[PDB]
Amino acid sequence: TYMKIADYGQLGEYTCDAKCDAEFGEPGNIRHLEGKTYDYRGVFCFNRKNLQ
Amino acid sequence: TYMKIADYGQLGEYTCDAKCDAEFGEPGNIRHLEGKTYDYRGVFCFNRKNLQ
Amino acid sequence: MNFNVGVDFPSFIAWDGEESFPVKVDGFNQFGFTFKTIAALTAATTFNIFYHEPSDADPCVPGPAIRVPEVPFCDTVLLSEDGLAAVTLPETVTPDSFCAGTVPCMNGQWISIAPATGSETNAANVQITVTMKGATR
Amino acid sequence: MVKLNCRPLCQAPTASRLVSPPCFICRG
Repeated sequence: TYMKIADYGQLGEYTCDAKCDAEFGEPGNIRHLEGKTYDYRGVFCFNRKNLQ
Repeated sequence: TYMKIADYGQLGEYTCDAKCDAEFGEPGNIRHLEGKTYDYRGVFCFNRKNLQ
Repeated sequence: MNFNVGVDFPSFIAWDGEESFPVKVDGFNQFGFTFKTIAALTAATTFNIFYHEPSDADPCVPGPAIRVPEVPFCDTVLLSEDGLAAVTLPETVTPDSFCAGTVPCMNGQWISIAPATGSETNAANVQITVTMKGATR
Repeated sequence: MVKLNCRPLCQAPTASRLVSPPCFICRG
């Protein structure tokens, strides 16, 4: 498993002067993904009489 | 505020020699410009315990 | 202090008691079921599992319902005589409790549950939901 | 205060022609 950044997003804006205030903007997003592994197997027979 | 120059003059005529009287074509022009600067404000909190 | 656990293991409705709903699994890797009895049953209720494939018309709409086979582990001796996985909620289950379940090997893209014939009138009093695990894509 | 954070599940292809400057033509 691991982390991923969706998008930073906007955080602020061009306000006008003479205003003791601000804005919250928009937070980002941090997804947490994961993955699995896989197997790969096989078998084979014989007769042990042709193997001699 | 700063200083613009529009254009230069026209005085410099190649008038004849019999005329004992010069002239003034076009003195010129200078401008005076202005301008403000903009700002960028923002704010955000966190939940003291939900962040720690 | 509950988290936004909607994301990070969401869930969906699989069997309302009257109809099934194929649900996608591609976005995640692991998943399981959840069974809920709304009233006291009368007999053990058998449900066949089915998986679907993306219909050739639209690569993200489920096709028909192919029945997933059954996989025996080490001490499974029942084998359900058919090798086609199905789950039977036993009789005498209190209607204030739940039970888990899953298939250990997946196949396809969509999962659906359908009550086996004969025991479908008690299915009208059961609700089956499905939960996933961490996101692959 | 409830807040959603939603996401799709089906991806779509992204095909687009790769047009290029055609055979050179003369203005005349």
